Amino acid sequence: PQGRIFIKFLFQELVNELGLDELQLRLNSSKLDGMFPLEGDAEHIRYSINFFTAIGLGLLTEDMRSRLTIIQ
Amino acid sequence: PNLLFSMCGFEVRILPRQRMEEVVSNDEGVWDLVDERTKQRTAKAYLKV
Repeated sequence: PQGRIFIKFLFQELVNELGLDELQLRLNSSKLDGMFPLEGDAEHIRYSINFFTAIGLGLLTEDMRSRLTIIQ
Repeated sequence: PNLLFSMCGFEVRILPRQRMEEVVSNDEGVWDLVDERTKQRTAKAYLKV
């Protein structure tokens, strides 16, 4: 829950520079997995994507949202 | 490109980050103006005395 907050901040800063669009790029080339599986853990996709409703950015969580709709 | 002014003792310059066109992290003489709604740093402000 520490680490939860630590990374939480880290995005509420880096966001406030890149502005969530340039970051759309940087992510789209990033292939961040332990953060973002597309390949499993629909539960952990509720935890991920939910958690980025909690941070509030949640606009780079989209494709994974589609995946939520896809597994079912 | 610039805008200038001075108040209190401060000499402020304002660069909109648009027309900066070459960007960098700067030391702490830079305030970063943040759009009220969107929340970005769209202009760097510089100080002097």
